[PDB]
Amino acid sequence: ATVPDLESDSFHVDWYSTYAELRETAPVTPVRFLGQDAWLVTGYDEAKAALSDLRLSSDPKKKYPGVEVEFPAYLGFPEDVRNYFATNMGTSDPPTHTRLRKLVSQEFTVRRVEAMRPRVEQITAELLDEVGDSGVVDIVDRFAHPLPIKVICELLGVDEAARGAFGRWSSEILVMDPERAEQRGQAAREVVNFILDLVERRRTEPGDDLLSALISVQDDDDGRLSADELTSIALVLLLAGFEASVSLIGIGTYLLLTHPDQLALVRADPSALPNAVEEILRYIAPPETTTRFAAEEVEIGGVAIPQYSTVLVANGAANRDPSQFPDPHRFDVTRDTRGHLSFGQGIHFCMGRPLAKLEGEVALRALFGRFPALSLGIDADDVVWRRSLLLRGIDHLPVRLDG
Ligand code: HEM
Ligand SMILES: CC[C@H]1OC(=O)[C@H](C)[C@@H](O)[C@H](C)[C@@H](O)[C@@H](C)C[C@@H](C)C(=O)[C@H](C)[C@@H](O)[C@H]1C
Repeated sequence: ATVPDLESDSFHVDWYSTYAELRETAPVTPVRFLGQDAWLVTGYDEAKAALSDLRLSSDPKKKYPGVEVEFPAYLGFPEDVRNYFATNMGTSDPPTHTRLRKLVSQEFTVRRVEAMRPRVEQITAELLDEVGDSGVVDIVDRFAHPLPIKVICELLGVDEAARGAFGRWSSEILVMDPERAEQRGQAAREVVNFILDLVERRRTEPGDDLLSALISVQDDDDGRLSADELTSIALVLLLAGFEASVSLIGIGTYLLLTHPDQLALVRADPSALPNAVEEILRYIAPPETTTRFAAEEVEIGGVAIPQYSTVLVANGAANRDPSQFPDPHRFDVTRDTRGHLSFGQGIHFCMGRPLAKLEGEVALRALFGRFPALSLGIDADDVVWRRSLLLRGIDHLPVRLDG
């Protein structure tokens, strides 16, 4: 037959049309990606079922007989650094996942996030102060990007002389291009080194930050985080703590700008903003694809996925399933967004949801309330989308502030 290769332009040029075509044909279809055979789940029910099925592991460190487990997101990562990226809750299965998440939840709380609101609002104001009030500016470089980074650095205790650097590393890690596999693996080692230093200096000079707190956190029945776990969790909190938020702000800005009717709605009714954020995530999900490994044979949507298969749950395609979201291709800030899979589903549900919504709301509100004449500086069709199934986004978005 003819198997699709996720590396083709069909998955990067009007891709939601390609997911649509695949879905109606087969909601669970075999594909080729990065040289391996995998299974792409495009249907809503099938995707939701797969995330809820624990036979589909999240752990890339598990060893099986005559099997070489290879998650495409670790393309080019040496084993030592791979292990540093994969010893946290998102790369663990129960009961390991259970205690890891339990320990972290004790400190990464809603109270701590809420206590950050005035700071987030303060940082937003400042960045907007610096862009001016006329002409064209790169809203990503000048706003969408710095904001989440400054917020996460304060939450984690990352000081001035450290920030920015990781910015360039993370960019490399976001794309999975076999040609640049060694550069990708190189950037990965850089972040691992940076984190090792961060953690060490934090053990020596403790503060009020989340990292310090996770260092002394302990539970009577679950004990505490080991050095490796602490190091890996710190690493993922830093990276996952800002990247997806950059995508939310930037994609969100592009969408409101391109949907005047929807933007006006938000301007008129600020209470319609929280749901606009949820509709932004549903419309174009940043984590377009999440990976799972079939430890056992699993039947999804009538299809029997062979044991030891790599399954790619297309969260983004699922959010566009007609049977779940009527007229899914219509960006509507007023629609019911309940059930979208952008924050996950099941035991690995997004822990940072509270912070992500806070950032998206505060940021978009400020941006648009500050520049009532804001518009795109390029034709909508010219916007360049990040070519990644791992974390979709816009790296350059020129806007005109005054009009
Ligand atoms: C727009 C924002 C965000 C989106 C779209 C997003 C999306 C997701 C998704 C899809 C998952 C599930 C992964 C899976 O099933 O394998 C997840 C997990 C997670 N997210 Fe978020 N996330 C966002 C922001 C954040 C932030 C701000 C933080 C941290 C401060 C965060 C921390 C995490 C963590 C640690 C997990 C793993 C939880 C677990 O494995 O049990 N996320 N996120
Ligand atoms: C290099 C692979 C890793 O990617 C990243 O850290 C990316 C920079 C993040 O943006 C990812 C995509 C997040 O936004 C969340 C969706 C998932 C995250 C919290 C995980 O737990 C997950 C295991 C993740 O660490 C890996 C996919």
